[PDB]
Amino acid sequence: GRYVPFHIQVPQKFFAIKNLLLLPGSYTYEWNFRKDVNMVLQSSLGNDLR
Amino acid sequence: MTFEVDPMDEPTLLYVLFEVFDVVRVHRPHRGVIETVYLRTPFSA
Amino acid sequence: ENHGTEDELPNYCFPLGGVGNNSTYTKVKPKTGQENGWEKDATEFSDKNEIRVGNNFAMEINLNANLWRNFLYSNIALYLPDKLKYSPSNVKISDNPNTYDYMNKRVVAPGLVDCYINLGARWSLDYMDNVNPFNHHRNAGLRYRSMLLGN
Amino acid sequence: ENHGTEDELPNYCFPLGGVGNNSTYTKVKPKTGQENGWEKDATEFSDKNE
Amino acid sequence: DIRGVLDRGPTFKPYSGTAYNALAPKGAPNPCEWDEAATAEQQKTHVFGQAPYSGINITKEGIQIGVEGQTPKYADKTFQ
Amino acid sequence: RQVVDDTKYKDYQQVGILHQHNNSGFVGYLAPTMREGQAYPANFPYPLIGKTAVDSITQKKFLCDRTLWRIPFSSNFMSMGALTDLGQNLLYANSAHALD
Repeated sequence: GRYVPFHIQVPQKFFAIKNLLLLPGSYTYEWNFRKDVNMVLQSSLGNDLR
Repeated sequence: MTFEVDPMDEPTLLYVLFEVFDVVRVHRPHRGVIETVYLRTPFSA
Repeated sequence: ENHGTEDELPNYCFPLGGVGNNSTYTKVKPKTGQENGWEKDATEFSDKNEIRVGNNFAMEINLNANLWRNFLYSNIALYLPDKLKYSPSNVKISDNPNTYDYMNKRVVAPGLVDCYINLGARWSLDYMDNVNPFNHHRNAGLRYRSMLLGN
Repeated sequence: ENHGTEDELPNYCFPLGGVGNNSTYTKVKPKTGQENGWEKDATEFSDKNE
Repeated sequence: DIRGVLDRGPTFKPYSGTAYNALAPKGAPNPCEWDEAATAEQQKTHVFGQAPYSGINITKEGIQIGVEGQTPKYADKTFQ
Repeated sequence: RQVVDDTKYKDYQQVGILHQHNNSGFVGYLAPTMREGQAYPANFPYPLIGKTAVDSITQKKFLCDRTLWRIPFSSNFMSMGALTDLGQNLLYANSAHALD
């Protein structure tokens, strides 16, 4: 279907962060995400989704 | 550098990867503290 | 995994002779002094000349839908639970439902597994989920051990 | 490896029209105050209905 | 773990072919009525039909498809 | 997979197999028999894609065939020996216990 309530599990892909082992304390961890359909979705013919 | 290619009738891009070393050292002196030293050579930041 | 089939180009069947049915024509030749004058030609040519006007006689078929429908029936539909089956109209069947004869004669409605079931989705059929899929004829290993024995 | 043909359901090919050889039928209307009275109609309808 | 609701819109199509009357010829129209020009304005309704069902009779009450003991039973027009 | 709604979908009618006629007059009626009927429009199923796409709910499941479900009796649930760390502890090995 066109209409989809979803749940997805996203990994941190950045090399320095991901192989790190983190010791005691508290930390700020903040990220940014894109909402533009032509980047987050992908279409077969490569049509402008907006 | 001089690269020779086929005539393409619609704009294209030459994608060049310069292979360098890109290392990071990570230091945690006290509880909740993190310091980092970055080095990338060739091409220093 | 219902992803549909190629159906872009129509497929056609034609007579053995290509052409199909034809009608009988006499030749004619023009009168040269007129703009529109004609005269029968029965010189060295036959009076019973075969002509088909139009394109050749045909029937049209979609191949891949026929194949798909047969696949869906062969590999899933016939293997649906017996509460979903029925017994043949005006024919005998076994008393014992544990027999090959009862399993060969119970009638399943083809409309239960038609070409558009779960179209665009990856999903096993809920009535076949309770059913042992190793009890099926596309078991290559059991088929191989039977053919080690013979025909 | 002859395991015989998968051919339980019959497969069919049909004419371009999906119909084929037909006959011509004339529309008729009922006479409403009679049980089984009927009258020929060639007014707004074509008299040769395929 | 990211959750949300998506709409992939009306241009999406995850299958090749049609779902609907798949075994029908690509040229064949549905059985139909049309006004065609005669003039003998005076345009005549032509029908292209097909009647596959054999019933018991035809009265003004429709085609008879059965009996309710003594009484004859006729086709419900809503779907039959 | 996605299936049609009946909670916020207002137009809904449940049409049975007995009167479904997608592919009418190309195939036998609810039997593997020869072609029956005439050509006509198709009534089933509703479109789950396209401009007129009906409201839909989501059904999720999985299969996992040819396997056993596994609950190893161990502190951290790793393979650190064929003799289990929890099978060795003074609470569970040197006392007796009933299980429910």
